[PDB]
Amino acid sequence: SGFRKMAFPSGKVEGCMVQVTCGTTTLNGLWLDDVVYCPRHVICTSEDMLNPNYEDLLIRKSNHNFLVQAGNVQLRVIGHSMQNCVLKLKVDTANPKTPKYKFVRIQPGQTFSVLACYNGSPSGVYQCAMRPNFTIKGSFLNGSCGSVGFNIDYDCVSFCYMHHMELPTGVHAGTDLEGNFYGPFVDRQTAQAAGTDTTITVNVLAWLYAAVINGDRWFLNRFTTTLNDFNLVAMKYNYEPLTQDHVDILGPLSAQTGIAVLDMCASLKELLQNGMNGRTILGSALLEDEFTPFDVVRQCSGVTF
Amino acid sequence: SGFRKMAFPSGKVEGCMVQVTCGTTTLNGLWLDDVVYCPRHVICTSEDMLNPNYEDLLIRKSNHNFLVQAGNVQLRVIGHSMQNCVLKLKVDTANPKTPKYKFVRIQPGQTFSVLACYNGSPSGVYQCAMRPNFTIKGSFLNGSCGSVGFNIDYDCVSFCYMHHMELPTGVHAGTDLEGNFYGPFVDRQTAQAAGTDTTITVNVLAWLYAAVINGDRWFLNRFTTTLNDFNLVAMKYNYEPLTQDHVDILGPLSAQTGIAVLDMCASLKELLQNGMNGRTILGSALLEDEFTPFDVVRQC
Ligand SMILES: CC(C)Oc1ccc(N(C(=O)c2c[nH]cn2)[C@@H](C(=O)NCCc2cccc(F)c2)c2cccnc2)cc1
Ligand SMILES: [Cl-]
Ligand SMILES: [Cl-]
Repeated sequence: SGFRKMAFPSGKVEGCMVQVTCGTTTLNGLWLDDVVYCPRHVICTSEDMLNPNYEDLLIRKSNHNFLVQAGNVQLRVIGHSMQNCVLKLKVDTANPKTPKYKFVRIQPGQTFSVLACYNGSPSGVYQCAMRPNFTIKGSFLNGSCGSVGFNIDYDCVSFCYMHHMELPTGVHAGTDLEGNFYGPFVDRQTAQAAGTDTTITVNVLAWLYAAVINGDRWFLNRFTTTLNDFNLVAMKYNYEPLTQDHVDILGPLSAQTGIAVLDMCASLKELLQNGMNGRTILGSALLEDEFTPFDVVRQCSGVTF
Repeated sequence: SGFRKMAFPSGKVEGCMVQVTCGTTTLNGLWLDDVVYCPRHVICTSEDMLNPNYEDLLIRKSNHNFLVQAGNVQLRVIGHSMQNCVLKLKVDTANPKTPKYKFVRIQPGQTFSVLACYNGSPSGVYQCAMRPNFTIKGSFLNGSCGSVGFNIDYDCVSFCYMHHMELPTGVHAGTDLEGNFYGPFVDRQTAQAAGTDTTITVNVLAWLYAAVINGDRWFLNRFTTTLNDFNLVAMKYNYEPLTQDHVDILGPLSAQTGIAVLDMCASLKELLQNGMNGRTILGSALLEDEFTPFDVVRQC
């Protein structure tokens, strides 16, 4: 029993974190095979971050301008290229700790583990979700840039996020490992705002199933709803629309608990209109939306990596 | 900016997880140097469990009765001894991935990361606190026994918890790495109940300081309180007494934010009285108590 916000074991990713220094700027890099990936803004100065021409800033750099440190060992940079907003520093040594990996771009609602790093050194691991507004509500300080988001599927680390910046509201913006930003963000010091966020409905339902699996049934009721009437209620409370795909994904949890997906929607509908009434679900007074249906199954079945 | 429940990177602990099998029972072990530590209940039979005599059960075991597996490699057990409720299996190979480590016994309110494991294989990492009633509100399924709680301050892993069992209420009981159980619990299937749980007051105050450092001040008020009047109101909401030690520990956060501890104590009293009124503090509608003053400072 028990349900916690749980991250993947970060060991495979820790053995990839390196420190990248370019001038006075220090951030993190991800060393996979003979390449180090890091945010391209590492080459910006104070005047540059305001309106940077990265092609022009990069052309002025030599390989030796990039100090890459893996622990206490300086890695030799033998090449440098840019792919979208990520800088790829070709190094003389292939990382002997390179796990089986893939670069995957995730969709809003999907969760991943973040290995927060400072000066190429992992300091913490947390689980978070790609918000529908494409930001992550992370925990990052100065120097965390280059810290990565990942999942593990079997023996393979799927890298899905690289941290780049913090928006004025305290939320974070980043890219996939191919340098494409999630969301309508750009890598420059300019006025940028996160769009109004919405709740990840399929994830709330998955978390309600996790609460039932853990013995919390107070919120259940005899009622059901149509998928259409639920989306009409959900749109009112800034919830993401629930699709037939989401209903199908919740199938195994519905089968395990004996509560049809539309039966759990009527519970969620009642919780949105009436509230929790002083009660808690899994030790929370809010409807938690950062556990996917797969996260619930993984944690309630003990899949190992 | 931002404040999350944050676990330590589990890599140093992952390279220590091994599977320990004794008969039909399989659980996790912690391989440090040439020793594997695991719960001593691994030697219990189905007919035992209620009143096992571990000294008698262990004396009947040979080294080859303990199958220790590190990945796909069977480790050879060359010795076995018991220290309180932990079994120490001496092996013929020192773990090459042994980090700098220490065994530390923690006090209630202290937090740590748990690397949940099944069959010697890490499946997840989460943060949790040693509750005032000495249980942990973990996430553990069958075969999680032997999974450890740890902190990693400055490259050294301080091991503070080894999972032993789940109490009837769904909470968990375990020991330090010297086998001494936290709380009035025993490694027998006898009737055992966790004492009524209480909120870790110093941790709630530390989290209120974290919210102020992150720009959230709505809950603050013009009032202060005496330490005594605070504790009189706190005990009524099942909050742990706040000691002068706790007030001193909150000193650096009080200095950083400019809010005296007893001033923050008055915001807490008001919060307890009024609730949040539809508002949230650091994305939570409850008063969070699994962040210590030390966690707040490290994360901020
Ligand atoms: C007390 C000792 C002699 O017996 C134990 C027997 C089983 C376990 N458990 C194991 O899964 C396990 C043991 N070996 C491999 N796996 C689970 C447990 O705790 N069950 C309940 C046992 C109990 C039954 C009545 C009363 C009590 F006080 C305890 C478990 C479940 C969830 C999370 N963690 C663990 C632990 C100790
Ligand atoms: Cl047995
Ligand atoms: Cl009230």
